[PDB]
Amino acid sequence: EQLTKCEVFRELKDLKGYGGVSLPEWVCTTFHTSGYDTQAIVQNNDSTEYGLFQINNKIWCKDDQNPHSSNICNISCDKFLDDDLTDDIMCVKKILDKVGINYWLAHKALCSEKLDQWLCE
Ligand SMILES: Oc1cc(O)c2c(c1)O[C@H](c1cc(O)c(O)c(O)c1)[C@H](O)C2
Repeated sequence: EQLTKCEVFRELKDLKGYGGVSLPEWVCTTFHTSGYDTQAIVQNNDSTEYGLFQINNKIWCKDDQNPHSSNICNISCDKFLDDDLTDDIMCVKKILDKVGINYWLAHKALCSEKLDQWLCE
């Protein structure tokens, strides 16, 4: 699913404020992470990143490329490619708990200013 900006804003409600990250910050960060494509996959021969949040199969979820992933989120990476972001968000919270927002390199570069582009009524 190719989400719109304010569909992301709505669907990410449960991340608002968690770990100090605002919802406009998440709307910006996801745009510059996956372009709002819930089916985005970025890969090389070592690792694969999945979905709206580009969660990786090195340590966060398990897949066929890396079946021995630590799988901290205790989930198949395939669950990050569907339209339901509930499990996505649960995993994002674990990422924030352990390594914080700089898992998403777009946040510092692109989403620490001009947050008024990322607002929804
Ligand atoms: O969390 C809420 C929940 C949703 O039901 C609404 C969401 C945000 O914003 C949308 C929206 C669309 C636009 O085209 C805008 O320009 C805008 O500001 C907001 C629209 O109101 C539906």
